[PDB]
Amino acid sequence: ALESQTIAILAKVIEYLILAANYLNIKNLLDLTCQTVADMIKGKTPEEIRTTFNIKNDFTPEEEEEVRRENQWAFE
Amino acid sequence: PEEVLEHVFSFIQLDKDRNSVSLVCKSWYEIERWCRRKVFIGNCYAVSPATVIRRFPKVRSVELKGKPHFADFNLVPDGWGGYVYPWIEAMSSSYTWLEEIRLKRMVVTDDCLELIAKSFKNFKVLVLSSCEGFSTDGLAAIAATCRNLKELDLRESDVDDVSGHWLSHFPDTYTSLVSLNISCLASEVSFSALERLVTRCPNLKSLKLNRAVPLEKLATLLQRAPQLEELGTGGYTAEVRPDVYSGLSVALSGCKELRCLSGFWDAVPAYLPAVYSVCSRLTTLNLSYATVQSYDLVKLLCQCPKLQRLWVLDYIEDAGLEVLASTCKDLRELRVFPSEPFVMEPNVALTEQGLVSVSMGCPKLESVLYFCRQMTNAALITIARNRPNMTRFRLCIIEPKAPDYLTLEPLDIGFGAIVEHCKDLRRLSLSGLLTDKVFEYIGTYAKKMEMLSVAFAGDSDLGMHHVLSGCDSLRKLEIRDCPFGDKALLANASKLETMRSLWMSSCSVSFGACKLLGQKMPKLNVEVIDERGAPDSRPESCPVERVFIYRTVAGPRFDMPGFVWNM
Ligand SMILES: O=P(O)(O)O[C@H]1[C@H](OP(=O)(O)O)[C@@H](OP(=O)(O)O)[C@H](OP(=O)(O)O)[C@@H](OP(=O)(O)O)[C@H]1OP(=O)(O)O
Ligand SMILES: CCCC[C@H](C(=O)O)c1c[nH]c2ccccc12
Repeated sequence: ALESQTIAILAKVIEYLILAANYLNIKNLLDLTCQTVADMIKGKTPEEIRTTFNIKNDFTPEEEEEVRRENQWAFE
Repeated sequence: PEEVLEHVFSFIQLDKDRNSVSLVCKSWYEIERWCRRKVFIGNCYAVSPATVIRRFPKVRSVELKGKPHFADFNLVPDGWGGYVYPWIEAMSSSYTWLEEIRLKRMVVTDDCLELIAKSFKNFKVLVLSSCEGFSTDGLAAIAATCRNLKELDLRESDVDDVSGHWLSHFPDTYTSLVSLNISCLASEVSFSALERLVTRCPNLKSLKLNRAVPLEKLATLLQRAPQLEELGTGGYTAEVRPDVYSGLSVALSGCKELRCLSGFWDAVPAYLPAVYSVCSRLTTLNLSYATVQSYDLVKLLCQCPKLQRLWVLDYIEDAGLEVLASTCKDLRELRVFPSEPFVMEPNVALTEQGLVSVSMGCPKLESVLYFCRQMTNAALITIARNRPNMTRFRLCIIEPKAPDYLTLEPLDIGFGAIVEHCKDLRRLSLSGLLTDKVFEYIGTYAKKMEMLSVAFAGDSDLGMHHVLSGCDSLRKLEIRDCPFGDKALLANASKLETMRSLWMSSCSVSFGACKLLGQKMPKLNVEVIDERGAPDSRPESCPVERVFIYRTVAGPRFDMPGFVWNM
């Protein structure tokens, strides 16, 4: 109340997006949001994810394929 | 926005999810590799130390699998490969902060162990599942040097017995042990060293003894280890004495946290009852080495209501499993091993009704390994009917090509029901008399199936072909003594690329087709493992003894012994 050793929009910060929790240094809440974001992802394809954010691909199939190969052949 | 990403990423620990993040964009590819904690490498020849080290540099935990599964059946000759040294060397200089190394079915030597010991300061977890090639000097080296060690798990490894003296090299300041598993060691460790060890290690939750620790000394160890969650007894035989029994009984019941029991070698029926204080909170029981008759087992199982995993000889019998079936409503996994395979002559009364019983009885049963001597499609159909939730089913009928014993027919419809009705069947082992039909079955229905193993089954390449053709989820297929050959294999070469491996031995795959396949498919290592010498000194139409085929991003390997050839 007092926390972010960044200290030491008001939104729900006081009644307790990540940006910036981050900020201002509220360790615990970073964990609150980062874990639920992480869920946004667990079990989603790379497309499914980049859809549901706004990262458009910047992988030219040359590389996009070569990665998918390493990933699957060697790391799964 | 980087920091936040790092942190979001820490929450993601699944290899498939990790991979998935690395492919969203260049930037996620980059953050992700840098904060990747563990790598799983299921086929050590699929990729190279250097490739791994250079992508994922801040790695704390490495898992490697060597030889394929049919090594457990003696079907991979020595020298074949599996050497882990190249990995330790590579990681030795690159991976300072390295904590865990879990190897499966690799060759590991005293030199590796030394190097692990010397290079890895924060080193905490060494599991050596089914490895070979080191001796107790190697373990000494680990005992002496690894100040922070927490797990020393030697499940099934083949150790050279120099001396049980390795264990006493753990220095008096060592306390941090969490799990110790020395059941494969035959070398008698020093009892006082051990006992002293158990005592200064307040966090040791798992202790698995070797046979050499006799029943009489068990109670002492347990008094030192009252917080144990897993115990594997040592030897479990002794003169019947109520002092002995009683000392047992008390120590055992002072372990309020104990959930898993194993060991029981040579076990005496007079001393199992000792373990009944635990029974009612027990989740895993492993009675594989106890040759205790059915009634005894029944008395033990009656009082195990929370039981999730049971492995047991077939001494349990049908009656046995009938009890189990009413008793353990929470049972998830059952493995019934054989007591006497190399007789075709039923020494126990274990039939199919056993498994049938368990399958009406246990709403949660989903893994099975079962050895009986006879079977019927009605059993199998019933099982499939009852257990749609089944996810691993490994049946093993002892006399090969054995038909359904009532109708004399193939077991194809039996197994058809399994694969039809068990939509998440992710794994499968077959036996009995089987025609190409079962395969049409597997191919049409087993869509989630990842692992298939087959022996003395099928009619023609058409069998293998339905499988490579239909099984969308296939990762490992392994075949021995079937009449599958070239046609099926080449008609489907591109599937091989979506699969970790295929293994065929004593089949009808000609040297000719092996060469062709190599050429068509640069990126598979297609390996002929043959023991009669150069293949090109036999008519190319001649069947190779064994061929092993696996995708890799590393090209052919550098360590082939003399009897292995890359196509
Ligand atoms: O996942 P994989 O790379 O295919 O490894 C599997 C798998 O291990 P995990 O499921 O723990 O990841 C099996 O697990 P289950 O099929 O039993 O659920 C395991 O089976 P068991 O340890 O229970 O026997 C099997 O072991 P194995 O092949 O010796 O039967 C092992 O196979 P790998 O040798 O290919 O790793
Ligand atoms: C000692 C463990 C044996 C069980 C084994 C398996 O389930 O993989 C198995 C069982 N039935 C089989 C048929 C062909 C190849 C392998 C098997």
